[PDB]
Amino acid sequence: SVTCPGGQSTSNSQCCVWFDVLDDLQTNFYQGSKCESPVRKILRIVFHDAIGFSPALTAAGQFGGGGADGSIIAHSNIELAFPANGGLTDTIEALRAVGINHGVSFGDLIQFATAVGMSNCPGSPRLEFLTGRSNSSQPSPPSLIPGPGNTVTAILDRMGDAGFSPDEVVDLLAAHSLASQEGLNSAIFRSPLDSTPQVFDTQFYIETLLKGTTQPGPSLGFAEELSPFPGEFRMRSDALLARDSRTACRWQSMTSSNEVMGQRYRAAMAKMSVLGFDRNALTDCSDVIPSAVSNNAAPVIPGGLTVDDIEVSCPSEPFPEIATASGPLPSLAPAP
Ligand code: HEM
Ligand SMILES: *[C@@H]1O[C@H](CO)[C@@H](O[C@@H]2O[C@H](CO)[C@@H](O)[C@H](O)[C@H]2NC(C)=O)[C@H](O)[C@H]1NC(C)=O
Ligand SMILES: [C-]#N
Ligand SMILES: [Ca+2]
Ligand SMILES: [Ca+2]
Repeated sequence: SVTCPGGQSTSNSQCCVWFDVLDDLQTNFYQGSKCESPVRKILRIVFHDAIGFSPALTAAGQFGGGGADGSIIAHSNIELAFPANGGLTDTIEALRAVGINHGVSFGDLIQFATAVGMSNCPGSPRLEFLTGRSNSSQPSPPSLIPGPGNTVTAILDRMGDAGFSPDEVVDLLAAHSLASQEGLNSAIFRSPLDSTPQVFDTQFYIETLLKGTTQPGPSLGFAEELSPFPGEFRMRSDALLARDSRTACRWQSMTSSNEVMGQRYRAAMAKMSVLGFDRNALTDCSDVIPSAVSNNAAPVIPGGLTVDDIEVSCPSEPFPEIATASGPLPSLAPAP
């Protein structure tokens, strides 16, 4: 039955080329299956590629975007001039060469490199992987990517038009548990957004809820807020979504269980991966994606801070009992 040339077993013949681009990506792009900047840049790329999809523009007679079509690569010349797409050129070129070398569509390649990159980071779920997205695309319309200075109403409207409920917006943001910034405050290049930029865990939701106390760099960058300890960066949209009444209870529910956060994120990502497509027209090659090593650490409020330091914002659910750590306040090293 379907055995690929390397001897692995798969559900369908269309999955066999993906074992070759898996080896190439792990050896080259990911520098030996690491969870470092290439993974974090691909997570920004999959979001910026898939979110260029607007039913409302379609409704007004305009081209609304093809969704998860690989247009950020095929039309990088126009899409990388967009405000939200800075610091992506080097990663886009590396992906372009891999797609051209293996003959796979750009939209599929981005979805595949996201599932593979996440499997290198401890604690990650196994993301679904579908193949078959057409390689033909048109440039994404401008202004469809949420920005860090946007209000929560603006973010929810944009994300809602794409098809996500407020809960799913919070779920999608679990990707900032493997994140840093490079272009908002370049004076503190690669300052992490949570204390474990290499572990897919709940720390991001916990730490954005702590009182902003520290300015991590010499001045404040675009859309920068005070953070809870040296080296951590906090952006305004994350601070505001953590505290807004429309998203606060879902944000709070993501703090205590890595297992719940991961299933929620996996479901929201599978929805995002087929924006602009019919998933029933695609082939499932999820079995090509390897398992990530498990994360054995429990959620904690870092460095001696307690529940008295988190600004509880969900009025109906008491904040979950999370462990405390005995120590001085941490100072975070740049994300690798
Ligand atoms: C809801 C709106 C969101 C906003 C406003 C937002 C905004 C940003 C900004 C401004 C940065 C810093 C980039 C830099 O200066 O280098 C960032 C980083 C990042 N974002 Fe988002 N983000 C959002 C949602 C998401 C989603 C849904 C994902 C993907 C599933 C994502 C994944 C990442 C990752 C992994 C990084 C880190 C990149 C790195 O370390 O180089 N973001 N985001
Ligand atoms: C997907 O479409 C893109 C064009 O949008 C193709 O990319 C070009 O590929 C040729 C070689 O085949 C390169 O010399 C060009 O530089 C590429 N252009 C861009 C903008 O990347 C790509 O080959 C197509 N892939 C498949 C499998 O059809
Ligand atoms: C994140 N963009
Ligand atoms: Ca796109
Ligand atoms: Ca983390």
